[PDB]
Amino acid sequence: SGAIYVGNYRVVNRHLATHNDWANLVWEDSSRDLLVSSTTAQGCDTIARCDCQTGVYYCSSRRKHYPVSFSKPSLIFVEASEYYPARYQSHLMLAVGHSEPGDCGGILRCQHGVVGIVSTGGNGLVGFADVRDLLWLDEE
Ligand SMILES: CSc1ccccc1CC(=O)N1CCC[C@@H]1c1cnc[nH]1
Ligand SMILES: [Zn+2]
Repeated sequence: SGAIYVGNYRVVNRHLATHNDWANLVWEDSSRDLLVSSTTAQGCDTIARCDCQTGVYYCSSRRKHYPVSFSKPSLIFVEASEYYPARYQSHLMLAVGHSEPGDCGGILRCQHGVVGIVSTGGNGLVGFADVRDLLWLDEE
């Protein structure tokens, strides 16, 4: 579990969104596994606006933050789960790192701020849904 709190927005994995998220929806995209809802309080996270390929992510199944090198956001074939069958996930970046079921949400950050959140993985991989192209998170 986990979310990004920027301005009056809450960014979560679409598959973990609650009823309150759907009842206060701003934007959602199933191909990216992202959903954004509105919040009453202002958040403290800052979004990175950059093309970094090195950063640090939080792994809840190890209670640890790990430094990683990650790929540029791309369209990659991901296999099935209980929440999704097998499909092209867009705007996804991959790194070598431990992940297991439950870690979806954890933040990936670079020197500029938040880059994205944990979405997929396995086999010593961990994927992350990028949010650096969502410029509107910085305003209104
Ligand atoms: C870090 S998640 C993970 C890590 C190691 C192994 C398996 C997972 C589960 C997983 O990938 N899930 C469950 C919802 C999203 C994603 C998914 C993508 N497309 C279908 N399933
Ligand atoms: Zn950066």
